[PDB]
Amino acid sequence: KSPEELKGIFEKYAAKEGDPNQLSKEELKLLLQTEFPSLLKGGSTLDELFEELDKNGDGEVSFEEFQVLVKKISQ
Repeated sequence: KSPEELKGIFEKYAAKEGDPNQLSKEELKLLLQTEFPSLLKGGSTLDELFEELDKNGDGEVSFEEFQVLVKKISQ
């Protein structure tokens, strides 16, 4: 992965729902399962993770909010 690849996959997935800039809980779950099947679990539920990421509580994880996911997987 890399910022470019992450943005690419993010956008590619996102595009099927909400808006290319925003991964819905569903689209997020699809991405997560594809890219990070293990890490997505970690020690929390999809709901908890989703909430943690979408701090803004708009309904989707924006590319901005997704940086938290990037940070988590990096760490």
